[PDB]
Amino acid sequence: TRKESYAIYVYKVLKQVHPDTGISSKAMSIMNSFVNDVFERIAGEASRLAHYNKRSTITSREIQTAVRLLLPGELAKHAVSEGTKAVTKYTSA
Amino acid sequence: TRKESYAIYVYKVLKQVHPDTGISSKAMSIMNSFVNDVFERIAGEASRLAHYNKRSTITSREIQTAVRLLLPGELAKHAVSEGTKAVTKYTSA
Amino acid sequence: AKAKTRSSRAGLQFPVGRVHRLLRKGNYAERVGAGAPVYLAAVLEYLTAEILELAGNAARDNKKTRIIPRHLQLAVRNDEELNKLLGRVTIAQGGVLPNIQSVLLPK
Amino acid sequence: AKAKTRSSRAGLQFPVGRVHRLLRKGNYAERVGAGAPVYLAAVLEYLTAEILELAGNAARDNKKTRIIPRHLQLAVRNDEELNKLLGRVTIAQGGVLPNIQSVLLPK
Amino acid sequence: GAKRHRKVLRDNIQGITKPAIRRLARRGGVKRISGLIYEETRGVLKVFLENVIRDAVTYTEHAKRKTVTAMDVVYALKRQGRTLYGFG
Amino acid sequence: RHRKVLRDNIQGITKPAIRRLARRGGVKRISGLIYEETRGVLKVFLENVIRDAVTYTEHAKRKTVTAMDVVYALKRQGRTLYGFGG
Amino acid sequence: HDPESNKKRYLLKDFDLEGTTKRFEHLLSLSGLFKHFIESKAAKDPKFRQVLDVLIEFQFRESPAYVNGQLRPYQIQGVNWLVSLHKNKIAGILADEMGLGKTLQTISFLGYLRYIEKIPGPFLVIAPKSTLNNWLREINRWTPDVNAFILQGDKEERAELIQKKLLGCDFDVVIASYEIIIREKSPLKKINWEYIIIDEAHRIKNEESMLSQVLREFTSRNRLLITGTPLQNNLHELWALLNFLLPDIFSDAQDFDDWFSSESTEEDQDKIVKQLHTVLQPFLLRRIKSDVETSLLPKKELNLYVGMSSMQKKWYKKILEKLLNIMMQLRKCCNHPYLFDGAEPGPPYTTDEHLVYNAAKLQVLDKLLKKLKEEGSRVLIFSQMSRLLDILEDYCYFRNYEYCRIDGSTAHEDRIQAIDDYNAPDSKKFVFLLTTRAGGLGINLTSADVVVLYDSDWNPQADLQAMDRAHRIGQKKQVKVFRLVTDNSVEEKILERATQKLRLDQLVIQQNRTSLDDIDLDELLLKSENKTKSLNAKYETLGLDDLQKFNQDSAYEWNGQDFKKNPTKRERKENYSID
Amino acid sequence: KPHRYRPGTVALREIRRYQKSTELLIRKLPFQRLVREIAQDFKTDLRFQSSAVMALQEASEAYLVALFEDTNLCAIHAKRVTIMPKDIQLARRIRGER
Amino acid sequence: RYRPGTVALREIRRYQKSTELLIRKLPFQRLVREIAQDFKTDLRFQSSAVMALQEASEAYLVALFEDTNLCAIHAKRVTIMPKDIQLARRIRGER
DNA sequence: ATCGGATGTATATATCTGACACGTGCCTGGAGACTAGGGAGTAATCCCCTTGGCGGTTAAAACGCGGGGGACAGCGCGTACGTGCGTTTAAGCGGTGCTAGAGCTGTCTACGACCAATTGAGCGGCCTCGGCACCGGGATTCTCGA
DNA sequence: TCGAGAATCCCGGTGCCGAGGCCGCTCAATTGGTCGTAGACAGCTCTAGCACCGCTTAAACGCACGTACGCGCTGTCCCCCGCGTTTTAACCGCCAAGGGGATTACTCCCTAGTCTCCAGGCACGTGTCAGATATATACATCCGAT
Ligand SMILES: Nc1ncnc2c1ncn2[C@@H]1O[C@H](COP(=O)(O)OP(=O)(O)O)[C@@H](O)[C@H]1O
Ligand SMILES: [Mg+2]
Repeated sequence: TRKESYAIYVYKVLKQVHPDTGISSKAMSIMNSFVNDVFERIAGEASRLAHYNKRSTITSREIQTAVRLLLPGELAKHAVSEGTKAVTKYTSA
Repeated sequence: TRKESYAIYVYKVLKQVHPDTGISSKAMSIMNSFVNDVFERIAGEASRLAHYNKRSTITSREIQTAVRLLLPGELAKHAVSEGTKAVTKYTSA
Repeated sequence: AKAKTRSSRAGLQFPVGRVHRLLRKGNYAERVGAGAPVYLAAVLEYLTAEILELAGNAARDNKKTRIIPRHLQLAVRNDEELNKLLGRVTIAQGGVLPNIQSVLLPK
Repeated sequence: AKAKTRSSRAGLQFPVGRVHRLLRKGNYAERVGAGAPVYLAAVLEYLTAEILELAGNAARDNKKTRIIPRHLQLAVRNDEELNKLLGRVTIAQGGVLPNIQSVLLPK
Repeated sequence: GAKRHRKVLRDNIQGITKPAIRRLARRGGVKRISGLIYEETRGVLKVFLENVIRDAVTYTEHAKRKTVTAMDVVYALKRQGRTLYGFG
Repeated sequence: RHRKVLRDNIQGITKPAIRRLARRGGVKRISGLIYEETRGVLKVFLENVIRDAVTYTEHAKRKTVTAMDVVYALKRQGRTLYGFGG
Repeated sequence: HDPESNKKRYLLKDFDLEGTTKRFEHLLSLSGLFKHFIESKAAKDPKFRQVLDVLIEFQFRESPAYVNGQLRPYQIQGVNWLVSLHKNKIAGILADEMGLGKTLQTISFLGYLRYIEKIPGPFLVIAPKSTLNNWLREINRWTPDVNAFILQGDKEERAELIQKKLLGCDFDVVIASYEIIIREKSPLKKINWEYIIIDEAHRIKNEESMLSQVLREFTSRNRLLITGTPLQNNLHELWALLNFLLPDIFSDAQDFDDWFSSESTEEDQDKIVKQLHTVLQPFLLRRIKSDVETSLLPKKELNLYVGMSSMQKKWYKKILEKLLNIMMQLRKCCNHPYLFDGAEPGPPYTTDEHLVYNAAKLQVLDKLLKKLKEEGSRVLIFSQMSRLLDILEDYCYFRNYEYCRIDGSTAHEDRIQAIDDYNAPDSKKFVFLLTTRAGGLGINLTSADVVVLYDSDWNPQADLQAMDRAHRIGQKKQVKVFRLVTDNSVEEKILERATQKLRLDQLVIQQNRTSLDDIDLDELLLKSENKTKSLNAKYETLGLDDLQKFNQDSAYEWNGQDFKKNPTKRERKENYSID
Repeated sequence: KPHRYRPGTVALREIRRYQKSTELLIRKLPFQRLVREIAQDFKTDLRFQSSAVMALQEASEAYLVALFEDTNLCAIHAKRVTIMPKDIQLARRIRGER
Repeated sequence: RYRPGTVALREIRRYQKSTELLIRKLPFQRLVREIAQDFKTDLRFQSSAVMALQEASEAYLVALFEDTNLCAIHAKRVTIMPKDIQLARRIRGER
């Protein structure tokens, strides 16, 4: 009966952004649906993008191009920067 | 080199529904893109439908449901009739 | 052991083997059934014939033999079902349906 | 040796391994890279941090200390680009931004 | 007597009472409402409901069930392009 | 390339062309302030589609914008185009 | 005494072994089997075990002087029993028959509590709404010098009473209805409640009723239950009553079940019944209805085993094979086929004899009604579905008799007007249609003499109440119950289950108070009565362990059942010419 | 003569109080009956979950609120303040439904 | 001399019957490759790319003008004005 | 109403150019073993559904009425468009050259897939105690007739 | 024009319920090792995109003038809103019994995938003709002024 969800991760992000602020169950479910929806959008865009170029791997470059295509304007660049940051850190250890 | 296309089959259908007319090259390109678009929509809907139900295979049942779910009104029932006709004729051979 | 195409067995005109390959290599599912390509090819053939007969009728109404994108646009837009199916689609070198609002006409 | 989660390795809060599994099982491509889950998890974390901060500010404005769907709706619809991202979405138990046309107001 | 012919049970669409449409219009932000709005609103609501429920029933019938779930309605709405957050 | 970048090309979408588009759209009488609005909306639409097409072509490590790139951009924007491949 | 002074005693401005020790001391004077429950809930609840480890006679012969008028001797013994129960730190339920008089006994007990040991309240009385007024009168009539109020009305009236008298403590009795008790618990949760009295304790049967939980949230120094019939259908409801009455003792449902019911011992019989009689004797008091009254003559209950009609058989078999989503549909078909949509032949509709012969039960019903019309009686059909009751009303019109219908949708003033006009002196009112579970208990159909249960209920208590609607104190001529049953059908199953429930009730509770085409109706009646005697002789000698078997022989079968039951080319556009 | 509010000053108060709350403005039971009636015309003998009806109600109410916003815009565009069926039809036709 | 409105209707009937493009090719190509330089330097365009852009653009403009005409008619006029375009775009969801 | 123009609208003829037919080959779809795992079927089970009916509360909804203000029609007018003429001016095509820059072919290597054990992380069940909802009550503010 | 009057808001108090710590388990992530095979780089080729550049010539532009349409103002109904009964339907709480769908666990079988060959089907490159322009050309067919 185990059901995976992004509840604890959303809670951790909230408690590192607003250290003293809770969240109701309905708001948590809305946040989980939002995360799932955005994940599906980006993954689908990257999948189609890789299919266009006759590739078989979804790599970080496809994810960057997809997030650049979807997220509007000034919201994209920050996200893009964040992504690159993580990858660099991840490839240092 | 050797770009695949649907021209030959569309022409074979045309010379059985209107066996005197012709078709221009631009019209052939439009028909080819239309066939590709409809194929992609039906296949994507079927894949998502199979993913919802935890199945790992695409069968005639998912294709039938996707057809009933994308085409409007009478087109859906006519397409379903044609598909079941073809499947029952195929399995008996 | 003579080879018979699956299209011949199913009595269709569209290719079943090509549709099977496109389904398999398109990353739609882990496995693909046997009747799925047949059913999908039959549906595609039906839709193509349905649109293409209306296009031919429109071509004949304009005293023409070969159909051009204008006839396809007329056939799609005049028919309610296909106009709903291709609602968000623009057709190259098409046009518009002849339609003038009645208020604009002279009295 | 000693285990280290890829999330902590990349300094993230979202699960990199779970994202990798959902990416392989979702039938998106035959293969997935090694940095794709990291990049996607970082992007998701950034977006959720943005929306959560806006919602927390909105909730604080109402003198309340829990986030409720009203605050999420109010935070999303008040940011133009976050609202472009979620233009076609409806938030259950959300509402409508206070908006009265100036023509309707008393003279 | 002939009372075995109970009643029409007038109509369920008339259950969407005029005050309900007025409240929805107020939330939309309108000041005055013509008397003929209450029929057009019921018509458009019924059309939208049929469109959504057809897809929901198709989804729940493919799954070989007999109980329409919240997830089925969510899938139907997403298919129509009206993504709904808060139900899974 | 380096082709002596120009200006006022939005004025190249001239008044008679907008009038012809309006006549095809079924418009009988046209106000005189409508041309600037038409130019503005045209510029916005072109900017969006071209931005998406340029992103698609940059991802492929190319320098030439192809018709398929424009078709993909339009499809992503919900404006499917038939007749240029795909 | 004084309002302000009384505020110190009523309002609660602030493991209770203190009275528990004495309770157990007196209770263990009986058989040690009583401690069994305790010796269970000492392992589960060690903190309450601290009592088991360590371990006035007031006859009140004559009627109380303070009460007005004389008091009947059996009610005298009732109040004696109540006083004895009080002076033991225990509580019991009173289960006298309806019409024998219980409110008088309770108010005399309250007069005792106020005048002999001097505790003027507080007292809470919970009663059905229709009964509420019928309290104040007696409170004002038998012991006038006591104040009480009904605590009823809309939000404004109730809130005004709460602020004015309840919190003001200008009261002794706060008689209030069930829904009001649920509505305002917070203002009523702090009175410290010397006693709580629940008339018609049938409502407090389900342990998880909202009313049940609300009452368990109260604080009372002692409780009491008034009910006409405990143990209506099952046993577990009796345990629920006892648990509410004494929560420190009957605290484990599974104990009471497994010890007696949930696992029936391989013992034959006649031991566990003595166990139960010993257990319940100190707690439950009951008297036979016919004990001290005489007059009313016993009821001549009868069965009519009607067959079934051709259309009725066709429809019933149609139902058996598989828009219809319950077994109760079968009950509809054996009741009257016209309830289904389409049974009526022809979209023009008539009211001639074309329906009497189409229904099996109504044929015999018509024959009996005619025989009584040229015999001079009055009937009280108690069908269970208002829709069939409507069909029967249309029948009554066709045959040209006089209606009187009181369903569950009949307004209160219409209810009382119908009761008055029918109960009036000589009048043209032959039949009185009424649905079995309607009117509560304040209906007084004493004028008529013949009752026809058109259908049978799941629990026989409802049918007993229907019978008491005409067999109460008053009507003194004859009573004739004429329940109709369709043989070879699910009605047999329902009748069997009802009979087994009634027999279980007779065994458990009714043994303590001992020490305390036309069918030629004559031959049909003879064979039906013979079959009734057959079932009685069959099932009277059955065992207690079998009484709870609930054989549940499926009626879905009944005869042998396996439990298994072009393209059209579209419209096309005509002309495609641009011109 | 009891005080009386001028026509249109209670409409504004209703506007600004219903546009601040979040609750559903349609009664639950009538909507549930309507949903069941519509559904039983597609395939007989369906049953719903409470959550399905709730989600469907949220979606429909959001749809109607958006439609009424566009209707108000259409009415104001025509130098009016009263919304009329012409406006609903124009909004729906522009929006793409019909 | 004709009266105002006759020639407008003749042009309406003329341009709803033809299928070609109503914008000159060089002006549109110059506009496209001026806009595109805001996103990447030294970009080359195939002819087919500019042709697809032009056809999509003209289809969009015609579809917008139909809604503008309907809005102006709804407001009891026959002349389309900028507020009609703004209302159509706002209702359709673009603004 | 009738007549004088301007404009589509049929009608015949020449073109060409785009569609149709025909020859090659290569690559992909079909035939035939072999296999294993996905899915169909069986069976507990159990929690929640079904229908028919009852009792009571309490807001919401329905109906009636008065009266204000808003829509709708009509009139006047005065700009702002449409229509027709001359005159340039910029598109559209043919022609030319240059070369970046897509597109195809070979190698190999670094990187993802697969597999076996292991273990921490995440999910389910449970308890409780603060945050938010509800209810006076008191003050504030906007409204509407003077 | 100010003085009631009504509605809203902001404070206290309950009180109750659900969010948020806390504990057990089990099962996906992680680590380590082996193994193909995408794709990345290097190389070669030939193709079309960039850049002018002249001719032509057809549309764009500026200009006049003269209707007619958009806008503003005025009257007049009429219809919708605000307010006051009062009636009913939603909404709980109940009763009575089924049985019926949805959800875990096992079992196994048959239908996919994976190979290995090997011939036809289809895509590319050609070489023809007839269907649709383009001009003219005469005909019929609205529009507008008397
Ligand atoms: N002096 C009296 N002694 C005993 N009973 C009396 C006396 N006076 C009246 N009664 C009866 O006591 C009855 C109370 O019983 P009832 O009202 O049926 O309720 P319940 O059945 O719950 O006791 C009344 O009907 C009334 O007729
Ligand atoms: Mg009584």
